[PDB]
Amino acid sequence: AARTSFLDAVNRVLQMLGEAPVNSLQGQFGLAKQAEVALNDVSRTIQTEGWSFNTDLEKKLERNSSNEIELSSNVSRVVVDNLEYPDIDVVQRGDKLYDRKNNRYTFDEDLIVDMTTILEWDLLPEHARQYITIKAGRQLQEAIIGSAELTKLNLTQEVEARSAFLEEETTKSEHSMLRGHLNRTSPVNTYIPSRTLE
Amino acid sequence: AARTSFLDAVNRVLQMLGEAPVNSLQGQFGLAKQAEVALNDVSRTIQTEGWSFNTDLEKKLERNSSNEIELSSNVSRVVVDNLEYPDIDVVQRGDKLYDRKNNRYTFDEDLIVDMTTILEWDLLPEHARQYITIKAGRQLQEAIIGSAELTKLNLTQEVEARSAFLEEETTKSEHSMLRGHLNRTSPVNTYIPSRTLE
Amino acid sequence: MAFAQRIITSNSAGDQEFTFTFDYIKEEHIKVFVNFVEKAQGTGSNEFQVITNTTPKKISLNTGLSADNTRVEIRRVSSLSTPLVDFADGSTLTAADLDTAEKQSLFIDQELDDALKQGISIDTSTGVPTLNSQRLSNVSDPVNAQDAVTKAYLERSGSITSTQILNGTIVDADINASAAIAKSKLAALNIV
Amino acid sequence: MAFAQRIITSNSAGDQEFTFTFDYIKEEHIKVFVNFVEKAQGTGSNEFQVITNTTPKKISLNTGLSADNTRVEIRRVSSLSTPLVDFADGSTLTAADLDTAEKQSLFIDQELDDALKQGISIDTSTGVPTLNSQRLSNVSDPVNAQDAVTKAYLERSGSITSTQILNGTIVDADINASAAIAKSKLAALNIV
Amino acid sequence: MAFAQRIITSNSAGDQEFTFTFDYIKEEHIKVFVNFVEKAQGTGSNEFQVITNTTPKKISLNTGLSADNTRVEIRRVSSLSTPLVDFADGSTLTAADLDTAEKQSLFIDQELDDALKQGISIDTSTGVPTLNSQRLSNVSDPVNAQDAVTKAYLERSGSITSTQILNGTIVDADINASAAIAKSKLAALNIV
Repeated sequence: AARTSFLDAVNRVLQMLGEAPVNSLQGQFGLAKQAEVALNDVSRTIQTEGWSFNTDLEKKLERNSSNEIELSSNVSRVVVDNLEYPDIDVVQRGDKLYDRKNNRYTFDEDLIVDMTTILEWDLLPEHARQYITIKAGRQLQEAIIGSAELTKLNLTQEVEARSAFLEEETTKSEHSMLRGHLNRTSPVNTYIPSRTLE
Repeated sequence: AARTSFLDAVNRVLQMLGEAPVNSLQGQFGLAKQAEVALNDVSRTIQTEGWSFNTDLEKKLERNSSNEIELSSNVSRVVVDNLEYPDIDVVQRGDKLYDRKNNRYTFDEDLIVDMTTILEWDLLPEHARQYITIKAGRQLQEAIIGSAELTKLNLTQEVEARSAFLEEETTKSEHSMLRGHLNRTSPVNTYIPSRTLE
Repeated sequence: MAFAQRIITSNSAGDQEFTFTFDYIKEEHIKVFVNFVEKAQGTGSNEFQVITNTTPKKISLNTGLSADNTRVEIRRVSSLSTPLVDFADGSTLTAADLDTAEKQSLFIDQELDDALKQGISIDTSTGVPTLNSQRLSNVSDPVNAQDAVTKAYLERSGSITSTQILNGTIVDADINASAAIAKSKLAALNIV
Repeated sequence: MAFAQRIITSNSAGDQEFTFTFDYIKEEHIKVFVNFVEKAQGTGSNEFQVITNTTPKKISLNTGLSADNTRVEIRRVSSLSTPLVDFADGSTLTAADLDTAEKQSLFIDQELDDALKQGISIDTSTGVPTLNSQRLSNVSDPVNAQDAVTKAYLERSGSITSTQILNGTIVDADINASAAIAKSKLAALNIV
Repeated sequence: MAFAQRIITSNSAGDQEFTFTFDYIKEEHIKVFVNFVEKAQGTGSNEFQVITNTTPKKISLNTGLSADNTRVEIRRVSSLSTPLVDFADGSTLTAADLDTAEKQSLFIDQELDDALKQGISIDTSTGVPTLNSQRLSNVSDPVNAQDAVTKAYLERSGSITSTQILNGTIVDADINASAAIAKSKLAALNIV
């Protein structure tokens, strides 16, 4: 029983809309285009927020011959630590970083940043796939049909799916408060006041 | 999956309205032009507030021969520092500044102001694009059809989108209360009270 | 002919438009390589775009080549890991799905055959797959007896041994005149 | 045994019959090659026909071979540039079409595997690539000696490097009797 | 990566179980090789069996490894000789048959690609063929002017000829002291 595929997700979205399942995706003669665009848009909307499975740490960026930083096509957000660079303030603009404080598009040295990428469908994990599918189906039905009872049922299912996805994310990636900013290499032992008293 | 483009945003607005998708954007024969107009209007409405990605600090402004300050066609707001300029306070009027204390349109030297610019669709970051898309879709649907339950649903989606956008902005920019007004260079270490106790 | 791959050596720097003739299924199934660099599909900062409103369909780079005679390759690779059709129960079977499955299988077979031909291909008059005027390389220095020789091995220090020399040619044409050649190590001579 | 090919060295000149064992779909898919020369299929001005009346099936030529020990090749090839069966909407499905499509796909895969095997294989005695004792040609000259050394580059006058000759086997076998060896290249023996 | 094969260099004699990750359709499609010997499938007298209960699945040998560092290869091969599903009229078509056919075709294509890549592929660094640090073996003795050279042909007696010698490197260290060289074939040092 392998992981969910794109065709299975499209079939689930159509079924939640209330139509008959479709055979394939290629050269379809049905709603495959609408299902595909809905799934892609919801995937992008979920990914652009930034989670633990699509974020890189302390990645180096290299400038071009004109001292200008150009991002890739699928870079959603770029964060620069303030304390490390007290004289430079950057904000993403289109596909180039912008030196907000000095009002320049040029830099003096390479940077160490942490960026969030948007991933293709094939590379997503299972819980992300589930949440994406359910949210896309709800959005498509709400925009297309607009009935009442179907909207209620989709609302309940979406709430349950969001709860499950958030719980899975947090138990996988073990967020903590003592460690503080994650860019610091872990000095924490998280010793357990619940065990060693005997 | 790249960042949202103009054609994708137009198709999304049309789909939210509930009408068939379009093929391109040039030489079309539908409501795509009205969707474009609504997108531009909502973009202007959102950008005229002043956020992290479209504000330039410490910017220096230059005067013309007749001792006047002229602004570009896409400048939304300017702020001068009261502490830095005690005897002169300015308020924007059209494309020129007015020294409201001295009742003159003429200044004596140059100014160092904070400037907010209205940007084109290309330079906008992802979260701003998403918020703009959803808001424009809701407004256009209300203007065209005029339902109430549809407005309720779009209000729910807009509230969720605004929450996501605000969370993204406050995670990106890293605002603070200790630092005070940001025109002063950061002397704060924000030394962590939590970890370094072992 | 090359079914689904066109390799072109760029004539001049600054050129951006290239053409192709093979059929395809999706605009995302076309890959372009520029001297080992991989270019992502899309529009904008994406460094190449596809154009289909003109026959023959043509691709367009988003930045001209720095120098001329830089190899540019266009190859079509259909899906190999994921099937294009997955039959689900309760649907209305239409001929379009079957035709698409047939087309996908045919295109995969064509691409594999073209890749095999692009590799070393049989020399019909002899039999060993000929390299067809290419420099086979990336073979490590010989390890066993039958292992072939490489440049860094045949020009390596210490490769001189006591077996492979022959007679009948050695003359002054390359012997160093200033070299101090040992008289005893040199040969004999009778001066009558 | 190759699935869909058979190479025959003619026992004697003048023969016109050759047998084959593999199955097929259409007789137009049978190609006959002689001396790396392709012959068309048909009658009269053509060179060969196919006889399927007997078992095993055999192919017959319209003219005997000029000389004995002549290379004759018969290999199957299915339609690569066009699907054999297309599905039309509004009719009754038949199992024959599905069976034909499956047979075509299987035969194409078989033929491709046979081509790869007749090309480059991996010996199951050592695990290294093998050539089954054939001859390699049409190899470009090694600009870097990483490539297998070409014998033209080996035997070309002056192409041999000074390090390619490994001193140690000096005898009188190959020095020409009338060879005017440069006198200032050898010393004298210590004659006592 | 390799799609449907795994090659293991064993690390301890006496081991029995080795893990594998790829997918399969039927258990009888799995093949095991021990030191270049294909291993039969079964139980008891048969030397290995498949355990599909633990994740990741692994194959167990009935007899322990005699000596360590013995190569074991697990590779999947689908039935290349017969289709896995046969269609007969009067049978209600179900998605299982169509999915089985699609999986068979895709797996066959994947295995063919794997074999082609494992063989002599093309090094993408310069677009030239590569052996990937292997040894070419079982090449016939070169004859034509453009073949490759073999160690046997280079080292057989008399392989080097007079034209195969370029002067300048008659090293004195390797010159034989006991060699019998006639004074007629020798040079004449000009002792002033």
